[PDB]
Amino acid sequence: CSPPGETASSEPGTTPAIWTGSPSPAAPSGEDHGGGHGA
Amino acid sequence: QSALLRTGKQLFETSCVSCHGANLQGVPDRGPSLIGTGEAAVYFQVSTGRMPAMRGEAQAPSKPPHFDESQIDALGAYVQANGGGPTVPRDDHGAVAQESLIGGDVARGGDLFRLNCASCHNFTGKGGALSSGKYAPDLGDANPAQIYTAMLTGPQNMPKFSDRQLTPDEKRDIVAYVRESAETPSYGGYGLGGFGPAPEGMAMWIIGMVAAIGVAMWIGSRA
Amino acid sequence: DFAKLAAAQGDAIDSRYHPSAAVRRQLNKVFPTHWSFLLGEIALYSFIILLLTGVWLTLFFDPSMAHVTYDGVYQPLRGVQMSRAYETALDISFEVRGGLFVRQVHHWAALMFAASIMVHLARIFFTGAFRRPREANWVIGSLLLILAMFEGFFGYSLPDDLLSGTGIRAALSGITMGIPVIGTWMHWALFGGDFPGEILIPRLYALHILLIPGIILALIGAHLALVWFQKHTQFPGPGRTETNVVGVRVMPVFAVKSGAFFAMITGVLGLMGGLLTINPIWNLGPYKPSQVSAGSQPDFYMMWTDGLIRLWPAWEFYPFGHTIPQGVWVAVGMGLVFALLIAYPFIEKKVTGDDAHHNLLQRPRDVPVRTAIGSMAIALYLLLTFACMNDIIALKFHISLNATTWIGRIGMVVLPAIVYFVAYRWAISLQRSDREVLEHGVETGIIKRLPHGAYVELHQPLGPVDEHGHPIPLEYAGAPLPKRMNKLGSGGAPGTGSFLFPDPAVEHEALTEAAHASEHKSLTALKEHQDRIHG
Amino acid sequence: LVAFIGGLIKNPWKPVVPTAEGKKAVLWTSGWTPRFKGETIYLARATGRPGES
Ligand SMILES: CC(C)=CCC/C(C)=C/CC/C(C)=C\CC/C(C)=C/CC/C(C)=C/CC/C(C)=C/CC/C(C)=C\CC/C(C)=C/CC/C(C)=C/CC1=C(C)C(=O)c2ccccc2C1=O
Ligand SMILES: CCCCCCCCCCCCCCCC(=O)O[C@H](COC(=O)CCCCCCC[C@@H](C)CCCCCCCCC)COP(=O)(O)O[C@H]1[C@H](O)[C@H](O)[C@H](O)[C@@H](O)[C@@H]1O
Ligand SMILES: CCCCCCCCCCCCCCCC(=O)O[C@H](COC(=O)CCCCCCC[C@@H](C)CCCCCCCCC)COP(=O)(O)O[C@H]1[C@H](O)[C@H](O)[C@H](O)[C@@H](O)[C@@H]1O
Ligand SMILES: CCCCCCCCCCCCCCCC(=O)O[C@H](COC(=O)CCCCCCC[C@@H](C)CCCCCCCCC)COP(=O)(O)O[C@H]1[C@H](O)[C@H](O)[C@H](O)[C@@H](O)[C@@H]1O
Ligand code: HEM
Repeated sequence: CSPPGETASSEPGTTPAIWTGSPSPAAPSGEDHGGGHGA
Repeated sequence: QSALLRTGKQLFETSCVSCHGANLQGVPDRGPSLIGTGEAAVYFQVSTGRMPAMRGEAQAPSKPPHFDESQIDALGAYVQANGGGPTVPRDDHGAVAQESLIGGDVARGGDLFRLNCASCHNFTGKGGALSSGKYAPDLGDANPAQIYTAMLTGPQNMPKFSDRQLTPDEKRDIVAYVRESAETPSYGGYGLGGFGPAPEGMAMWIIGMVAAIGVAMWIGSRA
Repeated sequence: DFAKLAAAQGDAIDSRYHPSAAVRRQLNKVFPTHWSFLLGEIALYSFIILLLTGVWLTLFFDPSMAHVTYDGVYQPLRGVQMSRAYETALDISFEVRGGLFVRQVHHWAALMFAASIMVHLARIFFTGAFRRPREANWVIGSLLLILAMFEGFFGYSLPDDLLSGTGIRAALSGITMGIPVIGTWMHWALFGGDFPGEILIPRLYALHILLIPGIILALIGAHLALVWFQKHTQFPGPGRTETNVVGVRVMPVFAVKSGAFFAMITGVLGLMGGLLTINPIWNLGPYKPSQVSAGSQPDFYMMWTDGLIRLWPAWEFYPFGHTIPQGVWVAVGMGLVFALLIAYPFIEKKVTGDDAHHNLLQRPRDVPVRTAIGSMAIALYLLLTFACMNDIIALKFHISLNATTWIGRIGMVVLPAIVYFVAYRWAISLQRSDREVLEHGVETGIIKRLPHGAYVELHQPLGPVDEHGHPIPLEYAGAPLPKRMNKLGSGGAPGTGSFLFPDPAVEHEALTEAAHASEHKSLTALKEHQDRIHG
Repeated sequence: LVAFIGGLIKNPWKPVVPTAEGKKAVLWTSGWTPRFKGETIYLARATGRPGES
């Protein structure tokens, strides 16, 4: 048999809009405070 | 030199303009366009011999060269002056560089030949089959400048591994691999081709197993 | 102190044990001296090589998938990521003294093993050595072929050179995922993870040193016990009735030629393990799942399998929310052919009606449809193999690759029919060719008839002759009848001297008279035994 | 018999790999899948350099 999910030519796609990549909540186990020192 | 361009034009008029239209165009459904392919493309396609060809078939195969190195520079500089594209790498003599192209590494060339293209040919650079009649050729009878200009401007069905896809360090590195994989001897016996198990089978039967059955019929009788 | 100590130690062995009864039963056992009855011995005699090399290969090979940079001697693989299976297989190839030779003669012994199993299956098939008393012997030999095939496939995949790593990806993981209900489950049970699951190569090493060759050694032991105690079969001939084995005994003759044939099989394997490269894993790469060859073909005894992948024409099914892929079919198909190759003697016991205890063989011309079904299977194997190097055939023998896989795809449907027709009628015409050598004689040179102009071929008869130009026509007896007077005692007396210088004539007379009288005594003793059986 | 086989039988559809939808199984998950949301997955080549970049 032919597989069911194929063969559909619409208008051939908008050009893919520029990848405004979201930031990363994989690193996010950490909060950048004012810093670390002695004083 | 303009006389070198004229020599390229004199050889161009009397070998190909039945299939390149004499304005470096493409004669439609008889021979494709030729500008932009460049001196590197014409060096690989006439220095191997292939493109001064005789039929449009599955793929135009290898053959003896139809012009010599004193004329390939003329023909390639003519096609680069009419068009313009990749050029053949040349040494400090002005001639085509063929020995300064072997890179200083082989293992990087082994991994890069193996990843990027050895799907098509083979591990050591023997031929491989392709889709409809076309086929990859052996890399044994391959001048290193022809290997660099083979991957640099991909003639027939091979991707043109460009100056920016593979860097010239990487391309010198691949031609370091294939000129010391199709040149190094098969360590440990006759090399039954380069591709393993089918010649090893056919040389198991008629060399090993035919000898085994011949010994078995010399020892035992028949009744 | 060389024969007296032999007698003392022999009386010691006969004192401790009581072996001499069950030793005399062994070294008076008769094996027949037909040449084809040595063929399966090759499948034994290379297999011992597969231990004697293979044990040696166990104590240098390190299976893993822990990714190591090479940092050894082989220059085109330096700093490249490789599994430690491939790294220590490279160490077998290049570090150890005589290591590449032992692993190459190991691979060639594997090829001679899995090829002589097929040659011997052709022997015992076409000669009919599988009906009633020996059908379980066929079954355990067939299972031994299956284990040989799967175990060799575990073998050359055991270093993960990528020419066989893509063989694991095609065969052992594309067909295994491609099984409908419990396919993915047996895949993830076989690998423990994804396709480069880190416990595949040690599991193949576990199955490949011991777990499959333990079953192979057990089946070879029980198999040669079934050949040993249950007596060997034989072709029918002069003094060869249903209930005797004629030939040489074990102790003076058969042990010598069997050990010498073991030595010459080892000689052929050693010569072709040195003089011919096999599995050049340094020319190949470490298995990385983004790079392939163009060949990507398995070893030849399994080239009929994925050649069957290469020829099965992309028929997939899609039930309600699922997928049967192509790889189910050959998973059926390899399950099909094996179920025809294990269970064949029961199949033709049902079809023919052979409910009789057969000990004498049948010559493969004497049984034309079974020889023709067999030649269907031989030529179908040759087609599925010869369209598995589809790639390199279309490479070298310049054919369109699509054209030669269509040649295979039609060939597996029409070429068994062609070879069935040719095989059946060729077996019948081989019958008729040695059923006219009885009604007529054996053909020779031509005499003309004297008073008129004729041309007779001057047939030489085999049995008793009548008073005129025709003999008494003999009956057929399942024997190879000689079709050349050459192979009879005609002109077979050259100079006995040397290759360069003759011996004196009285010595020639003594030698040829003694050899002629010994051959006459051979056929006289065999003929009087044949008359003792019927008279 | 189940003590023989039970060490082998893994569920392929146990959710193992972290994905943007959550934990998906391994067959529905290559390394091309996003881990949390739209992240930059660069289509990087493999310059076959021994180890460094
Ligand atoms: C005897 C026969 C198999 C009947 C069994 C019963 C049958 C009904 C079971 C079902 C089988 C059907 C349905 C499907 C076929 C699948 C097939 C049988 C797979 C099982 C594996 C096995 C049993 C294969 C068959 C045995 C094998 C082909 C016998 C060898 C051929 C002959 C009789 C031996 C002598 C040949 C020897 C002297 C060497 C001659 C040289 C010739 C050129 C060798 C041919 C040749 C061969 C055979 C290669 O395998 C090969 C592999 C890779 C490269 C090249 C070659 C190659 O050239
Ligand atoms: C006696 C003392 C002990 C000495 C050791 C003896 C053992 C031999 C090993 C010694 C080193 C020799 C191996 C050489 C090294 C080597 O590998 O052998 C190549 C293979 O080449 C060829 O075939 C041409 C060879 C033709 C000769 C005859 C062919 C052999 C036949 C008999 C094999 C039978 C097979 C079964 C037939 C099937 C039956 C069919 C019905 C030949 O190299 P070469 O010619 O120079 O160039 C390559 C290019 O062929 C190659 O296309 C190119 O791609 C590069 O590889 C290049 O290097
Ligand atoms: C040891 C000796 C062995 C001798 C065997 C000799 C072989 C027998 C005859 C073979 C005839 C082959 C003709 C093929 C010519 C061809 O190229 O046709 C192709 C596909 O045809 C075909 O394969 C159909 C033919 C199938 C043949 C039927 C098989 C018969 C069996 C009995 C033979 C098996 C023998 C195996 C032996 C194994 C050993 C057994 C003991 C079309 O596809 P393709 O070219 O890729 O695509 C096209 C673009 O190229 C093109 O530009 C465009 O214009 C389009 O056309 C496009 O479609
Ligand atoms: C040779 C004889 C062949 C007989 C086959 C039929 C006998 C089946 C008996 C096995 C019953 C189940 C045993 C216990 C298993 C269980 O509890 O099943 C759980 C969820 O499955 C299920 O309910 C489905 C159960 C249905 C079985 C489906 C598989 C059947 C067969 C066809 C598979 C082939 C196996 C043999 C071929 C392989 C050849 C090998 C050389 C797994 O969840 P999972 O989360 O992955 O837990 C993991 C721990 O199991 C695991 O050990 C541990 O390693 C952890 O990985 C852990 O994750
Ligand atoms: C049953 C018959 C056997 C066959 C058909 C067979 C087949 C093979 C094959 C084809 C290879 C690949 C060799 C290569 O290309 O490097 C191999 C490797 C190996 N064999 Fe076997 N083998 C058998 C029995 C054994 C036995 C009994 C042992 C050990 C006691 C063994 C130990 C090994 C090891 C460790 C390897 C991997 C090392 C390597 O491939 O370099 N084999 N085997």
